[PDB]
Amino acid sequence: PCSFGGVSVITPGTNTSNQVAVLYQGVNCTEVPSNVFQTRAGCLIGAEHVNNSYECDIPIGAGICASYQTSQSIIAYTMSLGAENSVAYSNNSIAIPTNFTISVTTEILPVSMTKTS
Amino acid sequence: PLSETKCTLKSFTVEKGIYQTSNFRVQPTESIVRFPNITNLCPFGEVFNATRFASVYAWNRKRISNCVADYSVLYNSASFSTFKCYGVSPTKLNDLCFTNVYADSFVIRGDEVRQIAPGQTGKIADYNYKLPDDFTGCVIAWNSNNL
Amino acid sequence: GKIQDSLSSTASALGKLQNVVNQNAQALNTLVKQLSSNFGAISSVLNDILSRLDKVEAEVQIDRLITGRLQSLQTYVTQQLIRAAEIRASANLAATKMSECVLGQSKRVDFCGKGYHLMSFPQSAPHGVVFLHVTYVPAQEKNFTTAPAICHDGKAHFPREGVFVSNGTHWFVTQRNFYEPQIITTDNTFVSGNCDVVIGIVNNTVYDPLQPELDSFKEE
Amino acid sequence: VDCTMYICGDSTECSNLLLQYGSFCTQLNRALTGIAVEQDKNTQEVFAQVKQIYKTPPIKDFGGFNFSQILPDPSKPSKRSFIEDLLFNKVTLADAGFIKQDLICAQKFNGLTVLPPLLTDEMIAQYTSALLAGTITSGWTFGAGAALQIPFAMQMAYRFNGIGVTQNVLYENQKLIANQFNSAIGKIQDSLSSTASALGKLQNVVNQNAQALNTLVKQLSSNFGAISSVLNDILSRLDKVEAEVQIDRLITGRLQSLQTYVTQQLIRAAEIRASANLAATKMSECVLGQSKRVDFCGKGYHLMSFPQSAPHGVVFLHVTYVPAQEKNFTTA
Ligand SMILES: *[C@@H]1O[C@H](CO)[C@@H](O[C@@H]2O[C@H](CO)[C@@H](O)[C@H](O)[C@H]2NC(C)=O)[C@H](O)[C@H]1NC(C)=O
Ligand SMILES: *[C@@H]1O[C@H](CO)[C@@H](O[C@@H]2O[C@H](CO)[C@@H](O)[C@H](O)[C@H]2NC(C)=O)[C@H](O)[C@H]1NC(C)=O
Ligand SMILES: *[C@@H]1O[C@H](CO)[C@@H](O[C@@H]2O[C@H](CO)[C@@H](O)[C@H](O)[C@H]2NC(C)=O)[C@H](O)[C@H]1NC(C)=O
Ligand SMILES: *[C@@H]1O[C@H](CO)[C@@H](O[C@@H]2O[C@H](CO)[C@@H](O)[C@H](O)[C@H]2NC(C)=O)[C@H](O)[C@H]1NC(C)=O
Ligand SMILES: *[C@@H]1O[C@H](CO)[C@@H](O[C@@H]2O[C@H](CO)[C@@H](O)[C@H](O)[C@H]2NC(C)=O)[C@H](O)[C@H]1NC(C)=O
Ligand SMILES: *[C@@H]1O[C@H](CO)[C@@H](O)[C@H](O)[C@H]1NC(C)=O
Ligand SMILES: *[C@@H]1O[C@H](CO)[C@@H](O)[C@H](O)[C@H]1NC(C)=O
Ligand SMILES: *[C@@H]1O[C@H](CO)[C@@H](O)[C@H](O)[C@H]1NC(C)=O
Ligand SMILES: *[C@@H]1O[C@H](CO)[C@@H](O)[C@H](O)[C@H]1NC(C)=O
Ligand SMILES: *[C@@H]1O[C@H](CO)[C@@H](O)[C@H](O)[C@H]1NC(C)=O
Ligand SMILES: *[C@@H]1O[C@H](CO)[C@@H](O)[C@H](O)[C@H]1NC(C)=O
Repeated sequence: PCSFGGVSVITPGTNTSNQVAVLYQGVNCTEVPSNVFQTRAGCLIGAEHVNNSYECDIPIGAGICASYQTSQSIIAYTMSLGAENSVAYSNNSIAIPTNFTISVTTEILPVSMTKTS
Repeated sequence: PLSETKCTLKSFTVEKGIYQTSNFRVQPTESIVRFPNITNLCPFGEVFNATRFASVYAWNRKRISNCVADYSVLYNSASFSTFKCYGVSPTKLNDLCFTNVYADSFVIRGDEVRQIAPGQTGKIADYNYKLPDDFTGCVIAWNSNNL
Repeated sequence: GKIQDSLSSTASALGKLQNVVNQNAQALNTLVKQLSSNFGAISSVLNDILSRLDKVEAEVQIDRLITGRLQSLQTYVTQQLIRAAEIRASANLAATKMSECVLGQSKRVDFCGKGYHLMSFPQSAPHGVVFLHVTYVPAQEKNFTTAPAICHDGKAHFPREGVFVSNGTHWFVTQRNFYEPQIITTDNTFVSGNCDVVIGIVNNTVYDPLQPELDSFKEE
Repeated sequence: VDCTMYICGDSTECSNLLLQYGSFCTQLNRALTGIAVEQDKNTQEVFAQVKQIYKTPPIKDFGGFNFSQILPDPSKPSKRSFIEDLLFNKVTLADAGFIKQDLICAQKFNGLTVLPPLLTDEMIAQYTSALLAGTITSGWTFGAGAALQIPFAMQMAYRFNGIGVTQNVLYENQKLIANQFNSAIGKIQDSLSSTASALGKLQNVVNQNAQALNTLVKQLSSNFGAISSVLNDILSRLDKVEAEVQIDRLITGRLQSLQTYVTQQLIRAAEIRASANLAATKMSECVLGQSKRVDFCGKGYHLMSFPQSAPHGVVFLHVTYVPAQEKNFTTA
């Protein structure tokens, strides 16, 4: 059967911009034909691929995430896992906190849904 | 695509994220037809217009194979008082290709032609000629009081 | 105060709630939308079918309509049961958090907020509950040198509570989660075994509070 | 799943009749997309516990304990560890959805496609390595706040103090204690190399993901009462007025099959959500700290735990203290 697959639209809120990207899922996109990027989740058209890494904003798949950034456009990148940090381990060294901060965090949980008959 | 996502969400304003839309599939470029390259026309003439036909107790059965049919020639003829196909559309016969064709020829009285439908019951349908319940094919009946 | 500005600034923080309520509407929406569906009959409106046709064919059409609308009801009620099960699980977890993080203190890490749990405050919300988890977080850390034990008079000393630390010249006992150096004293430590077995032991004096009182009385 | 393609794809006289059933196809697609998003949510919740990726120091002076069997191996192209690699070999994955160009192909061709997980195995292994490094170099501190580095001996000392045994016992027997641990990890390596049933709870998941798909394809061969179970046959043989009668029966049958499949998927997704929440709780409490809950982090007095990844699953190595040789005494 002819090549087929789902198509997804990557977009920021229309209240911010009108530019969109198109992700043909599971398609080796040599068949689709400067912004063509062959992901591991198909092919992405309409976004610029950069080597810089950020936190994932818009999930694309297979380690690729999109974002809207400056000149403004949609950028696809390999999502950064977090800040790099090497712990200064040694067999006779210790760290002790000399100061503290009391932080409040909000945790929100649904308790019930609307009764219906 | 953006207006198409506006259509999919039934909203003028769309939030940030991914949105699955109507899938893409590449359309066929053209059409290829392949049939066996036999050429001889099938002798339906002696099948359907015999001088004489067999009786129901010994209903005649002619095998049809290795020939090019043309059911449109029959279907356009008005001599067919009754013509009913129970497993295929009569018009579509030109576009369908068969492994074989059994022509079962016999003669009855006028009232027993309802008995010849598949799944029917009656003296003819019970004691001399019964069609299968899952019968596929066509039934042809025509008056011969002048022949 | 930072919460007050945060809830006044962002609207996505309450997503887990709206995702519930929206669905409660959305499923209802499609449960109405299936009424416009014909399901194969000649008309999707009941009064139309009734007016046009007589009983024997109206029955054929109304059976198809009934089958379609009954299947829609089956799908809707199964969706409702699954969502109700998820909400039951969420409500049981929330009740556990109310019973343990509010009416008491929890030793479970990260269960009542990211950090060392101090307390929590409950608040209501439309079809939901919001916990303000107040938690202690160590902030400014410093390096120190540590030994597993101290060898004073041929015997090993271990902290009753805390860690032996040194800034480079002197040794002290500090609690684990806040820096508060204190002189190595017999009250602060206990003795078990000699110094040959412990790997990495470091020589230092161990103060004995009875000795200066005894010496002062001797001078008296 | 593409509802149109699955039911009777590549037919326009399909879409015309299928529109009569309303938004069932759209609802099914919405449910499947929700399940797909919930999978990513589960992975993010369980593995992305730390916002900072820690790395093990080049020096391995851990007081005699040997974590080489669970630390990452740079030789392998992936930073996957040794036991993690064993885990990846025990489970026989199917239809990973990495570029299709067989059962997997037969499932795919009928509109039944598999999206890839966002966090590929490499980022999962990186998360596991980060958590392991935090556990082995910072005690439980990194869970509560910043990374507070600490030598491993006094980390075990405070785990002993937590289990009600004085830390001195550790230091008077550390050489033996590590000798036990380095031995006990080895027993796992042989065990996972010997038995294949230990990972049943995982394969039972993956197998079902295939099996339901299998029967979801098998229903295509079903006729559901028509004269033929193939769409192109029906189309070729019959004219519009009777082809509509047959295609309505076929559509009803295939739509009911889709309803059953999507309900099964929703129930399995709910079970997986519960399992993933429990696993995230075990990651937050047994790894990033110490637990006073009996039997929650291993049979015995809990000392610590080490996380490891596995295909569509997580494996906790629960290290626990167990009293061994008892003696009688008289008490007042
Ligand atoms: C612990 O941190 C707090 C947080 O700043 C310190 O308090 C600040 O002290 C400075 C310098 O005098 C002031 O300018 C700020 O207004 C204080 N801020 C707050 C939030 O109180 C505190 O001094 C630190 N403790 C130690 C021992 O250094
Ligand atoms: C058998 O004889 C019938 C007589 O009805 C043939 O039908 C006629 O065909 C001629 C030319 O082929 C037409 O001019 C007539 O209009 C036809 N008759 C009617 C009433 O349709 C028929 O062709 C022969 N059958 C076969 C199978 O050869
Ligand atoms: C480590 O801490 C000790 C204790 O505070 C320091 O020793 C003090 O030094 C000051 C300043 O000269 C004196 O007034 C005290 O009498 C000392 N106290 C003690 C207990 O000895 C020591 O200087 C610190 N070392 C470093 C390198 O900072
Ligand atoms: C801690 O004190 C002990 C005892 O004073 C030291 O051990 C002595 O080391 C010297 C010099 O090599 C020897 O001559 C002695 O036989 C040792 N005596 C004992 C009792 O073992 C030890 O070296 C000191 N440790 C540190 C780090 O200064
Ligand atoms: C930690 O364990 C590893 C693996 O068991 C040890 O490395 C082995 O060392 C031996 C003896 O020289 C060799 O024969 C092997 O080829 C090594 N295997 C591997 C996988 O490297 C290592 O020595 C142990 N470290 C400690 C401190 O005990
Ligand atoms: C659209 O964006 C503007 C500027 O960022 C903001 O003020 C406004 O509230 C936004 N509207 C919606 C509906 O999000
Ligand atoms: C697509 O197919 C071509 C030809 O086989 C191959 O060179 C290329 O690597 C493929 N790309 C992907 C993303 O699979
Ligand atoms: C990323 O790095 C590769 C290899 O250095 C290079 O070929 C590519 O052009 C780079 N991409 C960008 C956007 O700089
Ligand atoms: C502790 O020492 C390490 C290594 O020298 C250094 O990277 C770190 O900044 C130090 N931390 C403090 C609080 O002095
Ligand atoms: C710590 O490491 C140093 C350097 O390898 C070594 O000389 C020292 O003996 C070690 N201390 C302990 C207690 O293992
Ligand atoms: C303790 O005493 C009981 C009863 O005499 C005996 O069965 C048991 O073996 C004894 N255990 C030990 C460790 O001596």
